[PDB]
Amino acid sequence: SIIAYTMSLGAENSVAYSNNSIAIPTNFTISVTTEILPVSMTKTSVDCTMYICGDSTECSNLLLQYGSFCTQLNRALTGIAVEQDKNTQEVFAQVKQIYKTPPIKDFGGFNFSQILPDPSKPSKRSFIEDLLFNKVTKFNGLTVLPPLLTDEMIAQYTSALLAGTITSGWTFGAGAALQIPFAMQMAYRFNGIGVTQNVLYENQKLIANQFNSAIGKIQDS
Amino acid sequence: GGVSVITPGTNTSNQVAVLYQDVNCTEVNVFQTRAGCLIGAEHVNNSYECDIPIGAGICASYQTSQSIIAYTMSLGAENSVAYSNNSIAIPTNFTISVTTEILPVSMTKTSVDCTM
Amino acid sequence: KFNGLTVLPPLLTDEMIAQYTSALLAGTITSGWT
Amino acid sequence: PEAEVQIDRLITGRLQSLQTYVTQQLIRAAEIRASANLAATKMSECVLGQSKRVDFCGKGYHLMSFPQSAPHGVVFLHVTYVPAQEKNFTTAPAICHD
Amino acid sequence: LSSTASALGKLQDVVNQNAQALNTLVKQLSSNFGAISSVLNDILSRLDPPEAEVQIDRLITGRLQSLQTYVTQQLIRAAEIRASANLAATKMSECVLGQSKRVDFCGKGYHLMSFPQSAPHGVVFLHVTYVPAQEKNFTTAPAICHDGKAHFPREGVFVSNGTHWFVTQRNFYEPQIITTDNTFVSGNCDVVIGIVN
Amino acid sequence: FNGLTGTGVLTESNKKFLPFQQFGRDIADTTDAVRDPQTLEILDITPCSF
Ligand SMILES: *[C@@H]1O[C@H](CO)[C@@H](O[C@@H]2O[C@H](CO)[C@@H](O)[C@H](O)[C@H]2NC(C)=O)[C@H](O)[C@H]1NC(C)=O
Ligand SMILES: *[C@@H]1O[C@H](CO)[C@@H](O[C@@H]2O[C@H](CO)[C@@H](O)[C@H](O)[C@H]2NC(C)=O)[C@H](O)[C@H]1NC(C)=O
Ligand SMILES: *[C@@H]1O[C@H](CO)[C@@H](O[C@@H]2O[C@H](CO)[C@@H](O)[C@H](O)[C@H]2NC(C)=O)[C@H](O)[C@H]1NC(C)=O
Ligand SMILES: *[C@@H]1O[C@H](CO)[C@@H](O[C@@H]2O[C@H](CO)[C@@H](O)[C@H](O)[C@H]2NC(C)=O)[C@H](O)[C@H]1NC(C)=O
Repeated sequence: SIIAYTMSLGAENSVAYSNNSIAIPTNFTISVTTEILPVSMTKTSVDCTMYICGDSTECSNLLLQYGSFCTQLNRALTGIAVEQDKNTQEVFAQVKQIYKTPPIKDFGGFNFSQILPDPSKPSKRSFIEDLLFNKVTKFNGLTVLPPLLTDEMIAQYTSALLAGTITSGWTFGAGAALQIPFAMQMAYRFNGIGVTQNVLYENQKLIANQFNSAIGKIQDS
Repeated sequence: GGVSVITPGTNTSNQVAVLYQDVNCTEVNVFQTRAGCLIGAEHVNNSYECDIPIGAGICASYQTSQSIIAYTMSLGAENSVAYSNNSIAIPTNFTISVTTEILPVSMTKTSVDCTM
Repeated sequence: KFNGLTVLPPLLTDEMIAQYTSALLAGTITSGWT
Repeated sequence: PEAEVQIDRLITGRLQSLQTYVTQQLIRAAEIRASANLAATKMSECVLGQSKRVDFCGKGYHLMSFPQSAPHGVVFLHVTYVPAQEKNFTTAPAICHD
Repeated sequence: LSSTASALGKLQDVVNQNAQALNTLVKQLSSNFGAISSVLNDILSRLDPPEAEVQIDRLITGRLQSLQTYVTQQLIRAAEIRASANLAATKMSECVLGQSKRVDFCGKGYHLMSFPQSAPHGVVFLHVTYVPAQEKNFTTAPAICHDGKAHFPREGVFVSNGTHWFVTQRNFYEPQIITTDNTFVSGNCDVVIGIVN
Repeated sequence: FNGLTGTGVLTESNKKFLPFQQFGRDIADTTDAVRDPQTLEILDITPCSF
């Protein structure tokens, strides 16, 4: 039955603070977190004259009395459509050169197949990307304008950034992509957060299994 | 179909290309785009950097005599990194460069007396 | 114009803006990030 | 003359409909632009390079950012460092040998 | 800057948008708005005040609607300008005032410092950046076993020309003879994967 | 002038007026300048400073 209750503030944990005691983790886990942001809204252009007048000369004469009122609204709608294309171009095109991953996956066993686009599909998009596309679902002068960047292009832009991160690490963002072994790139990430590189190499097999499981969990979610 | 005119700068050229939105060329230099029928532009197989955005992955540039042309816009040069398990690339030489970023802090202040 | 439409001058003059930019620029050149 | 007066009442409502539609679209576009700017900042500081900002890209310590194409959207998958097992140890700020 | 006005074009575009809004108000005055004459004075001169007011009421409704649309456009433009100003303030604080560790926050490459330049209704930042000019490929090892004990470099990574092994920083190539002081010893070679001797 | 009443400072106007032209009008439809009916002398119309 529907019930009325004070909403919970979350479980309460008391930290065992001590002057002479510290807690340092003996074991760690690797997890993937998903954040989704809408880059652009669907572009729509509406003709004010067609909406206001149903092919009527008398209505058009009255619209002439309104004058610039009809023109400013149409101009604003055209500007919104241009803005959406500009926003899409800026976020997706952050890489100067399109990058493709090498055919041999010598990455230390860290699978990247499900994040990589599928060649067999007529449009090359990742299986994870296909799931995202699947989940998302007139005569009055109202029209819909297609984006300047096609969905396949958008997938190719994400693939180029993805390939640069997987093979060149952070070098592609700074400048020309520089090849680096993936295991060494993972050690650099640990060095960036301050965890020792040796710990990553010792637990590299565990990290690869955790990373593959986390990617699989994201697809299931 | 809405008539969109693809025009280069008037000083540069007087040539114009007409695009009709969401209509076939029959309703109205022949090309068909998702945005609509394209006239005044000749399709080119070669891909070039976008100069004017027709839309739907199609862009128009003035190229050779020069005429407006319709082409799929380039996605940038394609480069394959030579990834290797035992090989790394470390720069032997570097360069110092200055980059310019411009942002408008404020817009011109305008006050209008509604009564006047 | 004469319809009651007016443009208001900014509180900070262009020369004052140049003096501000210069102060930040001089601090970066001589004192670094301090 | 009579028909035009009735048409004028419809025109005022129809013009108002376009004005309201444009205003709502502009407000939605501004919110979308802010989200796009945040997405661009995340792509630059997470997919392109490691981010030292705390919780900028997911809970835990972000290592790398992955972007997946979405309709009118961008998806970032961030590898993060989370402790699995934690133990308590006696600690000293400083230690004296000599 | 001299060759292209496109860089200052966005600042000019903001000024043009303000000018266009003022021009739109001027166009509105020309519009009849259903009145016999667009000019208020023309209606007043040819009609009695009670009669003139009805024609004025139609002009007022159109003029008030135009002012509301103009105010809304200015408010939306001001909100966009305020967001740009907030970004500019963030850039000045984390680039001009101090070095930024954020990637591509101030230009492509590794930002070192930024210089502020005055612009009309705008701010310009010049950021010095570190970009690799020449890059070479070297054989690399995650760890090296001097006596069967894995060694990991405290700073930089192992590189090999094909005759000798050296330790150098990732950012720039500065080959150095490997030393026990240079590389800490942790773990064992068998646990490490891809390790060399 | 010509059945139109306006309040403004009256000064001679540099802009030439063709014989057919009797008035100069802004896009806003406000009359920037008028030519006197009694004598054909070009006068600039400037609204009193506000
Ligand atoms: C990616 O995942 C595949 C499948 O799990 C891995 O291939 C497996 O490797 C283990 C260990 O050698 C074998 O026992 C399995 O039989 C393999 N399965 C298949 C289907 O080949 C692969 O090593 C992982 N890493 C890569 C190459 O990306
Ligand atoms: C450290 O934590 C990880 C992650 O919890 C442990 O790995 C798990 O091991 C169990 C038992 O074999 C499996 O059922 C889980 O699926 C593993 N998780 C993953 C994703 O790796 C690891 O065993 C722990 N190590 C220690 C020291 O206890
Ligand atoms: C590289 O050096 C290591 C360490 O000396 C070698 O590993 C040893 O291999 C022998 C023979 O299998 C074992 O008896 C030792 O116990 C190993 N030591 C350890 C724990 O690392 C390794 O075999 C050498 N590799 C090459 C190619 O010479
Ligand atoms: C592997 O490194 C050795 C480092 O000694 C290189 O030998 C040096 O080469 C430079 C450049 O010709 C000379 O100036 C040094 O005098 C050489 N040193 C010695 C000890 O001979 C060797 O050429 C390198 N091999 C490659 C392929 O670069």
